[PDB]
Amino acid sequence: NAIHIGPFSITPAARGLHYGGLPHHQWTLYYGPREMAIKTLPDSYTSSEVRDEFSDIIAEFVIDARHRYAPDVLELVNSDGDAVLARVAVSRLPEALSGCIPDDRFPYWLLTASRPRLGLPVTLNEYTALAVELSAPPLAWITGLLPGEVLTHDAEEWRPPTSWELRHVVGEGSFTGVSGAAAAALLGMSATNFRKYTAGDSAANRQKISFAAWHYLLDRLGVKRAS
Amino acid sequence: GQICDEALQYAARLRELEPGWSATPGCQLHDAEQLWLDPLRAQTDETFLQRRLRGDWPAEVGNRFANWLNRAVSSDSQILGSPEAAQWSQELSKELTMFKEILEDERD
Amino acid sequence: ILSTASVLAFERKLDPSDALMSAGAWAQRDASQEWPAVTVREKSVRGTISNRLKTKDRDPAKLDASIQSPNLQTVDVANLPSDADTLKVRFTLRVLGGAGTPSACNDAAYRDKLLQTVATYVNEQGFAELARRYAHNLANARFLWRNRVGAEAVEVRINHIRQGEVARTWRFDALAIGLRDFKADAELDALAELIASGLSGSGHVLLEVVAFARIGDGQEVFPSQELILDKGDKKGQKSKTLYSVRDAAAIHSQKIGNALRTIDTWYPDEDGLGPIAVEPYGSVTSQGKAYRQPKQKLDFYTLLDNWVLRDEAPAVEQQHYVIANLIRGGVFGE
Amino acid sequence: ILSTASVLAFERKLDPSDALMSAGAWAQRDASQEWPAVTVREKSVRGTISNRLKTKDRDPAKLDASIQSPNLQTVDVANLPSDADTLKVRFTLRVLGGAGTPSACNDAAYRDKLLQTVATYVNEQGFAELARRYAHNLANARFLWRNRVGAEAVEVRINHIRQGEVARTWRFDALAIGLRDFKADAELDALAELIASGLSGSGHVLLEVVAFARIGDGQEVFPSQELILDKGDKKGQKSKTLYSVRDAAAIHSQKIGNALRTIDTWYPDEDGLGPIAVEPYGSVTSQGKAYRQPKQKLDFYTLLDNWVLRDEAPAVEQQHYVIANLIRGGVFGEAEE
Repeated sequence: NAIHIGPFSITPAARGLHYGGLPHHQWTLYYGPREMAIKTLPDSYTSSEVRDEFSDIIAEFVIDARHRYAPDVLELVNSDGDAVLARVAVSRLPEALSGCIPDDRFPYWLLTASRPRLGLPVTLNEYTALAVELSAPPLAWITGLLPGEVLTHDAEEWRPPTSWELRHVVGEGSFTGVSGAAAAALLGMSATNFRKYTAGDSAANRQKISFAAWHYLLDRLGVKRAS
Repeated sequence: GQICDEALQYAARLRELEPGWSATPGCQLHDAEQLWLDPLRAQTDETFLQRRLRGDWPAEVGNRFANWLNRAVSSDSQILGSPEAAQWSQELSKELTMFKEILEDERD
Repeated sequence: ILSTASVLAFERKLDPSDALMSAGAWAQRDASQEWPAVTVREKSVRGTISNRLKTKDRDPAKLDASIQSPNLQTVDVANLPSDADTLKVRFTLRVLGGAGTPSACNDAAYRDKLLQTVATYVNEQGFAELARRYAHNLANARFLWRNRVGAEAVEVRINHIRQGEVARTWRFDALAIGLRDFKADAELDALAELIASGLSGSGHVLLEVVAFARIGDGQEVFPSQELILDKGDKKGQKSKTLYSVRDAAAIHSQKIGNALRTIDTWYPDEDGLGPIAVEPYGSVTSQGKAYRQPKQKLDFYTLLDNWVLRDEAPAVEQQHYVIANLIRGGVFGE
Repeated sequence: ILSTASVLAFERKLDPSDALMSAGAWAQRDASQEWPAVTVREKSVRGTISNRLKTKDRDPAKLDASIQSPNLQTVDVANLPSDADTLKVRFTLRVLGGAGTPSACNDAAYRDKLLQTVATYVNEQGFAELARRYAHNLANARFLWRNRVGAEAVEVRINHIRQGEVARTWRFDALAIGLRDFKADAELDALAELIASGLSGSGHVLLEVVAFARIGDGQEVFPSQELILDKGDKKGQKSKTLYSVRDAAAIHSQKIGNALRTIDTWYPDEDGLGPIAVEPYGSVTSQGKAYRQPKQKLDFYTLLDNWVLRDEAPAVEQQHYVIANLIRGGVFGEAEE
């Protein structure tokens, strides 16, 4: 009786033991193939208690993955160099940056927040254009946990995500927190036709999501901008 | 004021906790502040070094505690250029002066 | 569009060695190859409270109680021997050239702009003014800092060493050449042409600089003072430690380098005080004050930014100051 | 149908050792077996305020008050002795061969496709261009990084060591051979033949490289710089540490290895700058820039994927660059960053 919380799975050890006189089982928490933890929990534990034993490790994983794959931050400053006027989390860099110290020849500069700064002089209309073009969605860090060939725009190199990669973004335990019904309603599809995507093996009536549906779903969940 | 009292209580509990004052291998300035936090001279401790410790009170160790307080309180041109950081440093100096008076009351 | 680079680092030219100290008698200086090195020794010191304590204290009894403790310290000292009156200080100075190119830089366009700006400086005039002032600071024994004050006769022998042997010799009386003004002399101009040939990259310059200072028999010399830990007790050099290469008193090479680049006579606050060392916000630590203060537009950063970006090339004196700062090297970045 | 392997790792060829520094006098360069090592000492440094300031700073009271309280540091330093003017740098180098075989690989089809691609490279031309450039970087003492700059005379002795004794000796004037171009010379081409014999697996190449640089008496030499870890220090600790092997100042092995593979002249940006080290997205840290940027199709990964998967073999100098990156080794594949 395994337990699935998004991409995580908690499985018991198929033969218990007796600790302190009481029957126990070893539960292993996996994130895909990587084994994350082992606990020894008693029997007569409901599955909610088994979930709330590993919820702390799952939450620390979410904290570390959110901080590690955070998108970049550009800062709009004035001509002196201090006194930040605006910040924008970008998912890409504006391609014309090259290491600059702002002077008073131009009144608005766009620097990286990383310390050997790159920057560019802007004039509040091309800043708005760059911020509209390059901004990052509120859940861009989930793109750090995805293989990168399922996130590409090149249709020749794209391969459809597996069920485990699909469970990062769709499901009640996923990192977006969006159920299969709401994600079916986002794609204009029935809950059953969408549950066909989340089976796991191609024999049990599982077809793969298409290129346009996957990228539009990543757009609508707020994960990839998909311009 | 809570941190100064916690430091005073930790010094008092560390002084009462250790039975002797043990010599340390290669301990300069740790022994230098530990002489200010020292108990009485032991059998291993010399009467001359014990008399030198008893003669001079360790107020300079309190100055080192002020160096610890400057380590604790981050200061810069945002506080040094403003008027509130100087008042915060004055309050910290008054607390350090009260702690230095309480420390120097024992020795000497 | 062009802006200044965020990392910009220059390796220093005019590398000096560490200046070793030795001792001998005057007029034995032409056979001064076996002169023994000045040994750093230890001594005890115990003087009462001479520092200004908080005045108007109505307690003379605590003053008298503090006076009864001698506060014994142990002090490193360096004296001449009793049978020698001349201190011989020897180091080597290498002049390399290539003073415009940074060793690290972010922007390639700013790097090319700065390279061509130093190129137009070099085409407009050579390094001969800066090399003349550096040859003056080699000529007077300014690198003796406190070993020069109160000396009877100081003599500088400068050997240009092309191959393993000496190629040319210069000899100067370092008290004739003052520490104030920059004069002219044919031998000094020949040394300046050698230094300018080194700084232009037209040759490889290695100089051996020996200075003889007639101080007195058994007098006290002043090597570089080290940094002293406050961990130990009142013994074990509790107050003063002197820098030493192996059983020989010595001066730090950056002390020699600070004395060599004391050529800045163009700072706007005064000119009767004499030269100072070239620095961005050119400041002396002995006075605790900053000339080239950046409210005035004469610090190195504003001058270089106006020269390179806006093409507002400053006066030729300030151009000499900027190129002297690039010869000095540094970490110029945000 | 044939895709890249998810795991692909190559062990490096051209293994150098740590380069040890000793010091002596010139023309004792043949009796340089008992030359004492260059030791690493400490010294004190008092610093001014000589960096850029913010506009929150540069108020004159604040700047002068900053000049009042100075910064004192301890610094590791390395110099020659005052009676020696020659730096000697000695290391050993192993040329191994087997440059096409990966140390770890997922796909067997990718493995033997890559193996036969390297086999057609070796059949079309040997390692003679690559070994010529490697023997050039051995000949000019580029592994003296800053110890070469402004030196009077640099001389390189390379002893090919077959059994426990010398089998052959080369001698070069490293200031004659430039750091800019790759010339031809019969002794240098014999050394290139030996290195290409090692890279092809036909033999076992062990060289001992000794370099002599005439710097001057008491001047400062430059060993490798370590990385100092201090978290909340005492405001006068060390600010610079130097690498040393048994109290002998030394250069890291990967520093010597980065100076050996400075052979890439085929990068699309220019050729007036000179050769750079072979890297995927060929990048110099000093310029802060990436030549062979992958928006142009001249980085390592697009060239390798075109050559292996789709048989679009590039120009012969790009093939030289790709095989030099396979000699350099690396972790290629989907451990992507």
